[PDB]
Amino acid sequence: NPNYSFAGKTSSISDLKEVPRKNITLIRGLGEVYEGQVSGPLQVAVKTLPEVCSEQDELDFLMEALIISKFNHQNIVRCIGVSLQSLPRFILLELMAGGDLKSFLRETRPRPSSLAMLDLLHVARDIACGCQYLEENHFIHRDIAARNCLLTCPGPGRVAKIGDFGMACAMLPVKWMPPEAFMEGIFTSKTDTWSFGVLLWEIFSLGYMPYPSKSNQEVLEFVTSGGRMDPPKNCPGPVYRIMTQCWQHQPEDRPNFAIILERIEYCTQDPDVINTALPIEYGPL
Ligand SMILES: Cc1cc(-c2cc(NC(=O)c3ccc(CN4CCN(C)CC4)cc3)[nH]n2)ccc1NC(=O)Nc1cc(C(C)C)on1
Repeated sequence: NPNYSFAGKTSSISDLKEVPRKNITLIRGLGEVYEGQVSGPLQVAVKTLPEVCSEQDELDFLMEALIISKFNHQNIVRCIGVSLQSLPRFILLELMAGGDLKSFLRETRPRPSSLAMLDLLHVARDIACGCQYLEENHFIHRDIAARNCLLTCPGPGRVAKIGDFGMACAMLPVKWMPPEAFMEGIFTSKTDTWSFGVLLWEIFSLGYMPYPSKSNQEVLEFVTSGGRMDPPKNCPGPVYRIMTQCWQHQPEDRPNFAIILERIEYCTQDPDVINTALPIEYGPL
């Protein structure tokens, strides 16, 4: 893994707060990830390591906790502690009651105001802010997507944060990847930029699958030939232009996350943008 060597040399297991297993109670499944409680109270999410695992999974498990623990930013999910001295091993994580962003967008689509344009911009700003922090600390996420963004709560005042559920040829998330990534296996900060562009499309489409009527191979050929997605329905021009900038063919021509963040912020300052109405579905279609 491209992150393990640096994290291992610059972060210690002693930095991880071991919580006695007796003080951890699992409450309910969430998706393995459980809602748990630490007392004897703190509300947490709990990732488990299956007892039947390799010594590589043992490493992967430890490294997840070490890598998360190296970060300190409001738009990046926290590692609360661990319980590695008991089986099955636990990682204690910031509980995000809002759930994943993709599910949130789909379930909160305006149906005959659940969401407004400014709400989408704030989510995009939140994630862009976290990505800038990651970039500034030379961390390449490699799987920026709505499925890996979490929300603190559903109502107003919600905060979006970057995480990684770790789900990542047939397995490559091609629809979120720039050409140099799915052709050459090159990953940089500018490949995260491309992915963020796709995430923006997910947000303002209100949770649609990217390249809606296309398979992965069709997207592969589409993108390599210069093809790009159309704007989501009712998407403001200034927002779409951020997307198309993120999708410049050469990484040198893509903006960094400082610039992306500035441009998102400019959009929130534009009444014509934030007063734009999101589309409404109508059941019978
Ligand atoms: C693995 C995992 C899960 C959570 C989590 C899930 C929930 N919550 C849920 O999963 C959930 C919550 C509520 C609901 C219910 N819904 C919400 C309310 N609705 C009304 C109904 C649906 C469903 C699922 N909280 N915390 C947090 C962190 C991690 N691990 C990582 O992020 N690892 C990283 C990170 C990085 C970065 C690159 C540094 O690198 N590796």
